[PDB]
Amino acid sequence: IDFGNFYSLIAKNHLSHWLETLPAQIANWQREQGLFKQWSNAVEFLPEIKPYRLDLLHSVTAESEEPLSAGQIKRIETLMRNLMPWRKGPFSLYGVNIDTEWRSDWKWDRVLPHLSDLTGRTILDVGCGSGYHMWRMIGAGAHLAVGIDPTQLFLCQFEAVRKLLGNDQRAHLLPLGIEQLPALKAFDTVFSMGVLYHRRSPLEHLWQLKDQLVNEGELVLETLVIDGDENTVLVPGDRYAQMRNVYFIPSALALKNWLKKCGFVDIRIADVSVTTTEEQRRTEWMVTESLADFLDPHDPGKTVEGYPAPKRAVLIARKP
Repeated sequence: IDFGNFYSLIAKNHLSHWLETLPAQIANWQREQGLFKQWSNAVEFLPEIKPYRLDLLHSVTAESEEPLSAGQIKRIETLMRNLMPWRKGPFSLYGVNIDTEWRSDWKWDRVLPHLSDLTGRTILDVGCGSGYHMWRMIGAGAHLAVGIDPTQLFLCQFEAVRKLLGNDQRAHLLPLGIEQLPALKAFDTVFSMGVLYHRRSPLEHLWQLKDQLVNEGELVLETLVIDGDENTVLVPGDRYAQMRNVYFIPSALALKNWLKKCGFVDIRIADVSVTTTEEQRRTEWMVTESLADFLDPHDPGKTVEGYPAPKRAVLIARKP
């Protein structure tokens, strides 16, 4: 797409120095990135609608004054469905209700009471997927939410939702991997949910997260864990819950220790929860394999491979 809106936005704020690296990286990505033509076309064929009623606080919902025609709704439906799989959500957009694989609204509600007041903050969502959580952040009072995700489809999905939200400029998605960033040190709060178990180097992931935070900034870390003490860390084989390159699944206490090791303070384990099939499952918007498929049919306490079932922790830390 044209990131000139975003470059122009940070040129006049505390992220201006990101222009020293960002535009060159996007320029490289725009070259390298067949299915994208089909996904990006789906976004362009979508209508430009300005929400008459918008709710970013209790969900991500958009309404028109008078309902849309059954034909324009069908257009949105079949266009949005071209961007499957839809994993993080849900979105309610002019009656089109995108029920995503994840009930990310649950995880948001559970995480929120533990967060520092988002009001006025500038935030980085690492591996943001669809960008669902960023819209919630705007609703909770965040000034600016930036997500990064190198998956091409998530960019189209977020821009799709953006243009259905009236080209809202308060959230953005940049097709970068967290590796590619310098030490920006400019975000009040960094979220890293669903990313750590995918990193070859877990400590360097945590340092790289710290490098994006202002002093006394907040880190919200969410990832897969197992049960155990400080010394308990699983590294799975070829597949874990059918995922191909999973590296480190520590216990939450292990993770707590890791955050301390990397220079974080006031580290709180804010929640540990088994992932259930009510939170993650197949929908009309995500139809391929999901959690129930990943579990041992005769023991939901285990994956299909033998490992303990998906369990997710939420840690919160402060950068001194």
